[PDB]
Amino acid sequence: SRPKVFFDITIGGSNAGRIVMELFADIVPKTAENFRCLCTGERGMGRSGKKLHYKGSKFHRVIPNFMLQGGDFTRGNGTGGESIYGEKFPDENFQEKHTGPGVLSMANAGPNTNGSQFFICTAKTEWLDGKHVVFGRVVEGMNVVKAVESKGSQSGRTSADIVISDCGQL
Ligand SMILES: [Cl-]
Repeated sequence: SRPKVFFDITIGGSNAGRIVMELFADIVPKTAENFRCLCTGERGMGRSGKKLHYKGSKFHRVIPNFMLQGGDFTRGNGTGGESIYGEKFPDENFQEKHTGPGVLSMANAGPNTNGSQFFICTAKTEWLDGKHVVFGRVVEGMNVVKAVESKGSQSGRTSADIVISDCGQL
């Protein structure tokens, strides 16, 4: 009874595969619900007047041996995004930790500023523990994550556009 959601990814417009994620609704239900709803689009419109939906959004930064950073569906550059609760929402808890590749964690701009931006880790990032809320994990498609990672760079700039071409709940 953890929900599962997915991204179908394109690289330069072409399918790269599917990433399937399990969400820790048992541990961080409010955070999991935000992410689940951003996958389905079911809540409609955000504060921005744009759809609360990851579909069509790009990864703004992809950093080899660190993580993929995405979820800015209003600007695609790491300065936008919003949650189903409004512009920001509180840090629910820090129970789950950044233990390795496949960890799903919320990006933020300090305490209690969760929106829609998220991280998919490609390494163990323990220094983020207690600062970023971990709310799930990749359960299928780490090879897709690796393919995306290879289009990244140290600055995070991608050599081809990395887009969530479709998403939803399974
Ligand atoms: Cl905590």
